[PDB]
Amino acid sequence: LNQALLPTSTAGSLPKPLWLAEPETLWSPWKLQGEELITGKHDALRLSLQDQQLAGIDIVSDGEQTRQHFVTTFIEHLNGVDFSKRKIVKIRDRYDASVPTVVGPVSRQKSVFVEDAKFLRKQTTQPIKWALPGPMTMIDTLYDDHYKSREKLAWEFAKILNEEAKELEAAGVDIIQFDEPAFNVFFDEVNDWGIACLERAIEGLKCETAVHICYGYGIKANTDWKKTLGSEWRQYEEVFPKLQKSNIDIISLECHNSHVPMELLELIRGKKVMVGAIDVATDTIETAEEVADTLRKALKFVDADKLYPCTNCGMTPLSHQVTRGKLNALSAGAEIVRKELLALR
Ligand code: MET
Ligand SMILES: [Zn+2]
Repeated sequence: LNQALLPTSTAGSLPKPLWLAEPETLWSPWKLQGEELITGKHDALRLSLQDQQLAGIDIVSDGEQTRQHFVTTFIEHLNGVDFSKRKIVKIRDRYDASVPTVVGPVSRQKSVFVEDAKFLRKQTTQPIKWALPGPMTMIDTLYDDHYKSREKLAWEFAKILNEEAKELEAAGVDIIQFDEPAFNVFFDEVNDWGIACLERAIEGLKCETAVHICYGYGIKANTDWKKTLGSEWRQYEEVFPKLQKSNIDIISLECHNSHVPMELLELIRGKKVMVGAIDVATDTIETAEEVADTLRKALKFVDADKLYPCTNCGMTPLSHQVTRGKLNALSAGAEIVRKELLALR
């Protein structure tokens, strides 16, 4: 039996084993190749699942253990993409990254994560949440040397995502999450076509869908950026009204230690809300009570049966020890509030 009230989850990614990849980095090269890597990825999935279960996470992910990066791995499996043709581009309208190049017409040929999801589905009866990159974030994490159009390419990616997502649903995934950190930047594009591309990505799915929009991984570039954002981070106000009208079921957001006004959650009243109650941009471990405090504040704007305690973003850049402490705090804080709501203490 699954957790009916305040079920916990994370944004998706968790640290990989030392023998599989370099610690505490983004885009780590794989330390195994060939059949050893095939086995290692699945063993890492099993170990990550166990870590999530031990920490009391109710809705589990792959720990993103089988991918190098939450955006570029998916892109690299597509036709029309040159994996080893790298360019430095400014991503998120702000900072530089080494990204793959679109060299021709894009298409999905073989499935990407479906065999992984079938494998994970056999390991547990708990709900499974699998993240894919959203169409906008995809076009913002590559160099387009063919379409020469963010919108045209994003449309093609929406179609491809829909194919992958539908097959992940067939594999038994319960929640398909689309990672759209780009939505906290490109407001005009979100309004003109980003929502439409997200709708195309989710068309015909019967499982629950989520969109994740945050202020990024725990890296210096982002913590520096946060220091410039002022007293109120109101980026969500630009996109929440349209997300409210969309067919997305769950909105995953950053909240803990942020300056996002909590009353912005009223704009999505009726949606399920994955409320980030863990700051993945500090190594300081939250107390259970600090997590509980964020969840209590969120209950002013979200019905208890729609509140999904979560992390502000993924944890692949953190150490295993920090991650363990944070996930334990998340589950412990959720339980504090769950017990209050049920008059158990
Ligand atoms: C910068 S958005 C990253 C989201 C991704 N699903 C993760 O958990 O890492
Ligand atoms: Zn994020």
